[PDB]
Amino acid sequence: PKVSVLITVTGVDQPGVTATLFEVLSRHGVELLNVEQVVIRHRLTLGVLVCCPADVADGPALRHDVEAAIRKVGLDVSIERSDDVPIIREPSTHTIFVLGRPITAAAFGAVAREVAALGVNIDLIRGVSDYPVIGLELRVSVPPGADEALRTALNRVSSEEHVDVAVEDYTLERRAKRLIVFDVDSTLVQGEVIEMLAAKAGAEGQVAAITDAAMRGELDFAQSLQQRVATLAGLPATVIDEVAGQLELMPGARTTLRTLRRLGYACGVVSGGFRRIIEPLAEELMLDYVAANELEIVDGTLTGRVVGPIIDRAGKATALREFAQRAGVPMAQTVAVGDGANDIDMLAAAGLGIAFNAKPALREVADASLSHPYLDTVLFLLGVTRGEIEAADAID
Amino acid sequence: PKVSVLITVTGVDQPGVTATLFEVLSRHGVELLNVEQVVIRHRLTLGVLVCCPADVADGPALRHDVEAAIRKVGLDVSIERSDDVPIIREPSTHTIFVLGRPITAAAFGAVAREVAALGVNIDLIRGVSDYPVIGLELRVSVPPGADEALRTALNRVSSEEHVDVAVEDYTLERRAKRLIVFDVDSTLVQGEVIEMLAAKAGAEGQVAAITDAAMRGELDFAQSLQQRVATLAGLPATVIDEVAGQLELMPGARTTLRTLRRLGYACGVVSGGFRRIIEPLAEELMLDYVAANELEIVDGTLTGRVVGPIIDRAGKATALREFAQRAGVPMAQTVAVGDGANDIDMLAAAGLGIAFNAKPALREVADASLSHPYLDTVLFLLGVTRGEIEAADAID
Ligand SMILES: c1ccc(-c2cnc[nH]2)cc1
Ligand SMILES: c1ccc(-c2cnc[nH]2)cc1
Ligand SMILES: c1ccc(-c2cnc[nH]2)cc1
Ligand SMILES: c1ccc(-c2cnc[nH]2)cc1
Ligand SMILES: [Cl-]
Ligand SMILES: [Cl-]
Ligand SMILES: [Mg+2]
Ligand SMILES: [Mg+2]
Repeated sequence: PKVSVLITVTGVDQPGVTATLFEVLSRHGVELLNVEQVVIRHRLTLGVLVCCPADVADGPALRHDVEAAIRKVGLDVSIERSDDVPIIREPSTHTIFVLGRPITAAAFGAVAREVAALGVNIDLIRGVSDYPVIGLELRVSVPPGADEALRTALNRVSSEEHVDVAVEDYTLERRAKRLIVFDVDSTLVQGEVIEMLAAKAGAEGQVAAITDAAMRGELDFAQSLQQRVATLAGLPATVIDEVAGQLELMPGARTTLRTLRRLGYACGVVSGGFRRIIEPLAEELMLDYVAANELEIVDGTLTGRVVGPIIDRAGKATALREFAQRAGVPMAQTVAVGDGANDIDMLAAAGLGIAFNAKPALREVADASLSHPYLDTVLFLLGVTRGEIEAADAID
Repeated sequence: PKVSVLITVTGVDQPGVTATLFEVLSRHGVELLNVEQVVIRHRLTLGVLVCCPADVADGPALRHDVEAAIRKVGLDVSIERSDDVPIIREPSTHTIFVLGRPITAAAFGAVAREVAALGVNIDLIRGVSDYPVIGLELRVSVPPGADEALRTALNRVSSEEHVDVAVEDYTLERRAKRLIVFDVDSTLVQGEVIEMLAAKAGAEGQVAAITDAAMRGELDFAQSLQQRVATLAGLPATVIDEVAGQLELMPGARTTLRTLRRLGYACGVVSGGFRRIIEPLAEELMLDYVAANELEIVDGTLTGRVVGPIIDRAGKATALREFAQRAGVPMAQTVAVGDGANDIDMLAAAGLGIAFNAKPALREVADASLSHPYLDTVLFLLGVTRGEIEAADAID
């Protein structure tokens, strides 16, 4: 172990190259400092930093043994005294997810040039999904203080090209996420429950219009919920179970929750909706925490009011904190997914706030935006790949 | 998107290749199915599966545009209608850690040939540490039912070549480990506390001899603890604090625990030793769970007995289970690290049982064995790299 030598083997993948190389090196006094190898589309690259006696490195036996063995079977090898080279690359600082249906070449090219223009190095690119959407990951090394610019640059690329682009800190701490909360309406569940209750009153049109104004930040949430629930005054309480049994999970929601249990996440829901509807489901979904509002009932009939206190925008953040404290999870390790301005405060306080098919008020504040109608695209933003989900699911 | 074409770019890394390629492809009707890229020791490989109109794929414009752009600046590119190729590789089944000081070429070559002989494909090799030991990772794809043979083959390589070799399941579930327990004596802490107590009685020689016989499985643990603690009959109870203040953490133990808190592990200790000594420390180390034995004291003096019930070999497993149930962690997601036959049952029940500088009885039963005097080599077996630990620590 006097001097360091770098051996690099490239060419068309073949059986036995890795084994052949280290057997040859063992006829010389070689100890390993670092080995990197990958095969991409049958192209092999094998990089080996070793140290050996200055005697062997300075003489032609090591080189002739390596070169003859590698060249004989079809590949190429270079050999060079390094001494100055890094031993082992540093970790990426950040990771970038690109989700599209499709992802065009132009979309990806724009990301790559956006990245380059900021002096960001691409350390790795891989696929993470081929269904329900194409998903691609770039691990990168961002110059210090450039990552605000990078998110800004990539959000434009995202809108201009019709791909989701999420930039996420790739450090040990920030990526040990352990706790996720979903908004219910238009996030975990298709549609808006309060609209399904109002349909029982022939008020769906009015309620839906107030809901869209509320979910765009156009109306104060508390006022908007009182106006909407009022249209329910007089309906019998039986209507709750009825709507409860009508609900449909967002597509990919079961996969999302099941996969997140495999990873040991605490899972909960924070809703402006109604505990009597969400609890039946949270229990069916084996959740750990429910926060919701409560409908007032008199003589088995809805009064058109809710029983305070009301979970408003600020209250959803407050439930997240409460959930994180009870679970023993620092807030930087929490995930919130929602769709409306109702969720702005909850996404800001979460470690990672995901806007799922969201109104512009939310998209503008989220750490990340998803634009396709599959809730399991959340799994890709949490470092999970399609193939891994299918492996786990197939093993049962 | 009628047909699938595979573009593969290889050569010496340069600025702009990724960006150049996708800009060229955007002048044709190209959508992305999969992108893999890495640079190893300045050798770039970029593999791109796309789909485009059968018109563009069948004509020479796409090829001449790609070939001219890539060749102009120094690299090579191939282009081929695929249609039959996989879109996105499957995940590895297992991962192999090779720790050595040093790792010789012969050691690594033996691993590579052992792997090959069982029909195991190496999907990736990377470095995970350059200090305190050289650490290398191979992600592999093991034929179903071959992994018992693989562990067997690699354990021989390990002893024959003086490297630790750990084979670990690389599935989503089994690698979301969330809970670790350490044995104390000769694991988290240097030396054997009961030997430090006996030194106060001039009994160290006898106690140490009984301890080594007990830690090799030669003696029943319960009998061996009674004989040893008896030599303490008559010492004043003050001797506990004294030894407490003398203790030295295993080297790298602070890094191990700190890094494991960053990842959100529940951390505890299970010891045959004495709660009055371990508690002062567990609290100093911010642990979540302590299990230990209790020294009997009369009139401020040790009687030479322990206050049952005694944590024996079976009792350490029982505390692990108890700890896992209280924390909400399935046993397949738990980690136990120990050194003596005292820990055999605890390592068997844990998801991953690590033998740290252990007696042969333990090594023979552990999922993994570490042979170097740094407890932070545990972090490498849990998927953490040296560079990541240093990044996190530098960020404070
Ligand atoms: C050094 C500089 C740039 C790159 C690179 C980034 N994207 C493709 N190659 C890789 C290493
Ligand atoms: C804002 C908009 C809709 C809702 C809701 C719909 N169903 C239950 N709550 C709650 C707040
Ligand atoms: C297919 C077959 C073998 C390999 C390989 C394993 N180790 C080095 N190359 C890679 C792909
Ligand atoms: C077996 C051997 C030693 C010990 C021990 C040493 N110090 C505290 N307990 C416990 C069991
Ligand atoms: Cl309710
Ligand atoms: Cl005690
Ligand atoms: Mg909603
Ligand atoms: Mg011990």
